[PDB]
Amino acid sequence: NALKSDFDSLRDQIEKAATNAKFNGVSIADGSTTKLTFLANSDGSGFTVNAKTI
Amino acid sequence: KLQDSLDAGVGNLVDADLAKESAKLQSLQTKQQLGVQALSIANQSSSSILSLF
Repeated sequence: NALKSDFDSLRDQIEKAATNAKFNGVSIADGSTTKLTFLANSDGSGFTVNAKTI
Repeated sequence: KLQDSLDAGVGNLVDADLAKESAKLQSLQTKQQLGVQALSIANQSSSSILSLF
């Protein structure tokens, strides 16, 4: 029972640590969106970074 | 860890690069001294008309 409760605590910890990792409201580790596109060229062409949910 | 990251990000957004302003400042001081000498040169126009009469 003690080992199970330790396991459960650690799982809840993983969840908290994962959902708090936002910068400026946008994040690539929670799983909110599928990809983020940044500017890479003075004409609008983008640099694509896929989302890696953890 | 998160608070450190947020501070670094805000700084990334709105911080300057002083090395560029130093160069620009030197160039602008030279350019202003030059523009003053140029204005002083241009001012003395029309001063030659007196010699005509």
